[PDB]
Amino acid sequence: CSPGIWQLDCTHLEGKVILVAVHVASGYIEAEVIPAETGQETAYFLLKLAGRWPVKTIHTDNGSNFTSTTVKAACWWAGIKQGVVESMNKELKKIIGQVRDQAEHLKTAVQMAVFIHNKKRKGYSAGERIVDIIATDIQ
Amino acid sequence: CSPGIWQLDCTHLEGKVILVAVHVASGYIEAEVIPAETGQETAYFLLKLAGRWPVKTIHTDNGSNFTSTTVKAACWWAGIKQGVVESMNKELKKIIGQVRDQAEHLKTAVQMAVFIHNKKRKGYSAGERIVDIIATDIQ
Ligand SMILES: Cc1nc2c(ccn2Cc2ccc(F)c(F)c2)c(-c2ccc3c(c2C)CCCO3)c1[C@H](OC(C)(C)C)C(=O)O
Ligand SMILES: Cc1nc2c(ccn2Cc2ccc(F)c(F)c2)c(-c2ccc3c(c2C)CCCO3)c1[C@H](OC(C)(C)C)C(=O)O
Repeated sequence: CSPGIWQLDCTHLEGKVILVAVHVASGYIEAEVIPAETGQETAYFLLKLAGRWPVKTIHTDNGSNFTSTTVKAACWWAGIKQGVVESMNKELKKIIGQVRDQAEHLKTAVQMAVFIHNKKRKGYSAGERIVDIIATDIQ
Repeated sequence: CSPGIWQLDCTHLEGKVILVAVHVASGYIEAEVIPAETGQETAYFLLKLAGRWPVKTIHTDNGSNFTSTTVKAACWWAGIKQGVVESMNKELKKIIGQVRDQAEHLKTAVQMAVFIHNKKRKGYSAGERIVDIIATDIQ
């Protein structure tokens, strides 16, 4: 849909938390392994994300994720308001499992899975589609 | 110059290390605050960066930064080889100083400075130029 929409959710693996951001229009992913599911971690992740892409609106499958004072502060400062996402998360979880034995740390496997996901042609890749969608929206 | 060239360097502030990546052709920046200047931190940062952008070659002002087994492993797996950068780092350091009192954590000020830097029109911004350069290179 719109090029400024991102969906953010956390998933749990090996007793750790993976924050996954999906650019809904392209299927492109950004992810980080965080110690715990806290408002401060979500707020910091949003500031990083908003500095890289033109983030207009955020969606989530857990609304209570965005109630903290810290998350509201990050969205205020950055000027952020509010099958694809389910499929992109499914694909990422599958890829982590496929590459997991190749690294010691879960965070390393997660970044290998993000790379594989973003570079896979579906014909363009999610990495190619996001830059095309954003560049076209500017011009 | 070429759209796949990035320059990576560390800078020191308040007893912490900031890893700064500059996309040479656009002036776009990605940065993270790391505990210490280690090969494992550089390797992990490179895996994240390479998953987001088409990273072909890496430059640095300190060649010894890339000698560790971990950095060479990240470049091998991701298929990475090897006034603008000086100006982009100068501007970032100036912006951190300007916004520093607005946040408790240096990492928060750093991400606010990256956002401000990438969104500032110079007429396009570094954030707009990187997506235009990469989208044009694909098509
Ligand atoms: C933790 C870690 N160590 C690594 C390496 C590579 C060498 N070493 C040293 C080493 C030496 C002897 C060993 F017996 C041993 F098991 C590992 C990667 C690493 C770095 C980059 C990378 C990959 C690996 C495995 C896999 C493909 C994608 O890119 C690691 C790695 O951790 C950091 C990325 C944090 C450095 C990991 O989680 O295994
Ligand atoms: C650590 C931190 N705490 C924050 C907040 C916001 C509210 N609080 C709670 C709070 C309550 C009462 C206070 F007296 C007090 F000082 C702070 C930001 C924060 C979050 C987002 C953000 C900004 C701030 C200050 C500045 C503009 C860009 O976006 C922080 C913040 O740390 C995290 C980003 C890790 C949450 C910080 O470093 O100050």
